[PDB]
Amino acid sequence: TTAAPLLALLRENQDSVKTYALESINNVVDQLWSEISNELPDIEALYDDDTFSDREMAALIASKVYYNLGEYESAVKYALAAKDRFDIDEKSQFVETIVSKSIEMYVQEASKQYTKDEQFYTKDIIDPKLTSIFERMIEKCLKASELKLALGIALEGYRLDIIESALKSKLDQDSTSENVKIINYLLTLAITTVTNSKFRSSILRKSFDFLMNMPNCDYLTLNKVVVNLNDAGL
Amino acid sequence: LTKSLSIAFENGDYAACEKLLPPIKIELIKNNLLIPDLSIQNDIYLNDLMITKRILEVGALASIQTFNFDSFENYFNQLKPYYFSNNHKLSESDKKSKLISLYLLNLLSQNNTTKFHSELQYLDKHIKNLEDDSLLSYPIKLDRWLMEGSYQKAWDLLQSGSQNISEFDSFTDILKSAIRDEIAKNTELSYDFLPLSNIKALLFFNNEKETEKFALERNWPIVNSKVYFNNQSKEKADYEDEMMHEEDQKTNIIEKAMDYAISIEN
Amino acid sequence: TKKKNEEINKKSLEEDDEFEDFPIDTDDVEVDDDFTNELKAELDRYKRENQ
Amino acid sequence: LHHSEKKYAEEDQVQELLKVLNEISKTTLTLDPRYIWRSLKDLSSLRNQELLNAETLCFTVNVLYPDSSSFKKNLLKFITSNHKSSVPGSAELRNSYPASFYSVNTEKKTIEVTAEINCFMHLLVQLFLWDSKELEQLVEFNRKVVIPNLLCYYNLRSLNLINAKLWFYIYLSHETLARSSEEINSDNQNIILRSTMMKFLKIASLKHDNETKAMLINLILRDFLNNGEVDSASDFISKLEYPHTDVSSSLEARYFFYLSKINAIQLDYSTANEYIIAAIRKAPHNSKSLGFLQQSNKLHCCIQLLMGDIPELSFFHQSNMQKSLLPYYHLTKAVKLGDLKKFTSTITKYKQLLLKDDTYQLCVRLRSNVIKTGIRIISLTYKKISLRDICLKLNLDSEQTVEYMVSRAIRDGVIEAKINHEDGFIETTELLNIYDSEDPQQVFDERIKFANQLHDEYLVSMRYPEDKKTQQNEK
Repeated sequence: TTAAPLLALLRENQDSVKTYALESINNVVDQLWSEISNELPDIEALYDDDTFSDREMAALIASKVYYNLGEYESAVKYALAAKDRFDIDEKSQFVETIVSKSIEMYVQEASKQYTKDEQFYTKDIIDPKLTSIFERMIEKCLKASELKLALGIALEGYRLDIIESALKSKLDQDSTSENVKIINYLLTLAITTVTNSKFRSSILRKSFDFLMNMPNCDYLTLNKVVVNLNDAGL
Repeated sequence: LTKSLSIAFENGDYAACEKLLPPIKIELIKNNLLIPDLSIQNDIYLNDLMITKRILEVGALASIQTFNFDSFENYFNQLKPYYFSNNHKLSESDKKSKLISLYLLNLLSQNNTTKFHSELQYLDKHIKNLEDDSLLSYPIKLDRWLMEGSYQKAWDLLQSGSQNISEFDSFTDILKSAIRDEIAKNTELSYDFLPLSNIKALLFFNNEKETEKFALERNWPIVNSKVYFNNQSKEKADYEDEMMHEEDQKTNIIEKAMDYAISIEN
Repeated sequence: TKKKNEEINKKSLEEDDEFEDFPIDTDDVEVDDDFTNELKAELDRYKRENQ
Repeated sequence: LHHSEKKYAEEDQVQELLKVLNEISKTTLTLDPRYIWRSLKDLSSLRNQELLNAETLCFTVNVLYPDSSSFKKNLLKFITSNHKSSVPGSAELRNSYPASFYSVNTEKKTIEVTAEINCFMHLLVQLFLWDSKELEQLVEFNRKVVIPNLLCYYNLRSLNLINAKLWFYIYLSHETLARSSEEINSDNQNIILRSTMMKFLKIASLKHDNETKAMLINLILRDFLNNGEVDSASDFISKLEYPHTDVSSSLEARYFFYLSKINAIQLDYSTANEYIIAAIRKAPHNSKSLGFLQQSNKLHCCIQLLMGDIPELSFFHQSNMQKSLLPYYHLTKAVKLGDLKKFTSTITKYKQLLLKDDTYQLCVRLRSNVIKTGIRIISLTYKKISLRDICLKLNLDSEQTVEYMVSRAIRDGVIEAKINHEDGFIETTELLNIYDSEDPQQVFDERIKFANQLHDEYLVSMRYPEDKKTQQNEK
């Protein structure tokens, strides 16, 4: 259909017709996506006003419009603007476009700010929406329950608590050897991947006590940690 | 309720119509749920679509006369896909024909020959011989004489348009003004001097004093019965020359050597 | 056999070939100017001479 | 007799199938499967005709089928059902080998090797449908099936290269029904066709498949054109993303034609000139692409005359395209001789033919162009001419009328003159010696820059195949 009808519905003066127009647009937002792209200022204008009880909806419409056009940055920021109604994306596997975007961006910021203070996450320097999204993609990896995925996203972003906490929940000594092998990968991964001097050292030192905790543990794995830090005290 | 609007138009108070339209817009949500939004038509559905169109139609027409551009464009916007859909069964009317004419005349008045030709392609099959050319003929003729650039024919058509006015006057008055600016441009490149009479005759003013008045508004001085196109035109180019975009657009010969080298050495 | 898919696909977008549809349904202009010139030369001449 | 030929036909398909299967299932060697897949289509369409066309039926019977059997029955039903040992799985010659697909393990769901074989079957059916000219029930059924079949998958780049062909027949089949035959329902399902193309288009950026993305843009634009939505096309192309990288030069020619058409009607002729010339070059010039060429050469001429350029009379003559370009020839002359009345009769006479290609609406604009040209002839021939003399020359009504044609024309610089009111004549003003001026410098500069671009394209292309060869073992 022409998108043309909707665009005129938005142009009417009174707020009442404008509010209604949103709903009809949202069911045809991906169909007619191409036409509406040209009409991005109206979508922004609706959002700015505070009369609308569909203010969240309007930001979400824009979000959609921006990713299809190909401006990925503007889309993810608009995703946290709405905040809610982002539910639809969380439970659809055909649009995880904005979510995946969120991780790429979030980690790059976090790595840079690690060097300043390593508790950057516990500060609100990170936006509060993003803090919620990051922990929920970690949760999807845990759903599949291979712990390696969970560890890998955090290893790149130089999250120090997450490396620790993952290992503590898999301390349970069902078989001591299996526990040890997931650690074997993690020690190796971190040398060849992590170059940032501070992040790497720190998780290595923590992992030494985690192996020592188990009364029975392979020591090939363990020896690597001590010689790398080269602390006689260890 | 829905009929109160139809009778408000005939009364003649077209401001009553406008004040009544925010209430009837709420009822336009209901008409929309009745129709499946253009996804299959049946005999339940043809009535429903019909009521939706009646409300819009007297609104289209009312807005035009009250020079309220916004409302007209929207109402019309809706009318367009509805009429376009489907096979004939009641999807054309006398009201359609009038509405498209008025629409095309707005586009001629904004001087947007770009959209007009495109809009004509979209419309094409419906106006070929199933509304024909009767009222729609008025802008088609009008485009033809100004492309040829016989301003004499064009002008004559608007005045003689008096016997055709039905609400056409909202585009027709404007379309005179548009003619004056196109001609005004032309006559500069040709010459520098016209007598008083000649200025009036080309631009089609009916008053000689109104001529001289227009000349000041057009930023032309007429002195001792002669235009002196010489001033402003030169002034404008000198003013245009100061701006900022500006080095690569103007093109420097210096720049040509610099750009050539870095191509090679890359 | 590779190019062939494309040749058939183009034809179909045209529909048939118009090429053969048209016959089923249904300064090179410059006259010899010698003839006109003959007339011109003679009329001018008659007057010129007896002037 | 029958049995023999059917079998033979069957064998041939099976050979081809295994080879392309091997290639894909043994690492990503992408180019090789793709080049192969295009040639196979031609080969398959050519095959069917002889060795009997129940090659398909045989092959379906003898796979680990999911609903291909159910499909096949629908196909036989349209064109009258028969039974001659066509019960699904009446043929077992698979015989528990992985090669032709291990019968037991597929059924259990410990392996699913049916995947690409089902995709391939849908391709064979589509292809066979259009060749045959089987329509109605099948088209609908086929469209229905395949759309959810693709959305079950979460495609690989290699599998997407394959649906890059399937959507062209999907588009085309829908159109054939819409084109035969008036329906309200055709109109309704045109909306739905757009919608799905657009959905698949967003996905194919992320999947990084240049081939698929291109194809979809060809289809969508063509759709806007038929229903005459120029506005829709103009918006769609400007979020430009169409790659010239992986795509066939067959596809490039179609793409550039759509560009040209939309520019034509809004009076932009500068951009339309270049795109049109390119599609001519790009197109393979062969016996059956000749239809495309004809349609295009009718447009290219229109674009030129509108610009104000005059196409050769020589061109139409020595071409093997003479007869179709008969109307065209009459227009070219009519503008040249500057006769308005003849122009008017000519487009009326040819009205039906022109109208099909929809170049007719362009022809109507060509009414101005006749007159304008006549005013250039007069300026060139006679530098200083009383305005009285032009009126007689072009048969125009009065002194005031010619005033008005020249005046509009010199704004556009066609004539390039100025009227001298006082003296009561017109002066040509273009009087050459632009050498002395800075002008040649400007001219050459563009040429120099253009060479450089051709160099970079040349350099780039040349080196790439060597690299692949050198790495590979070679004697």
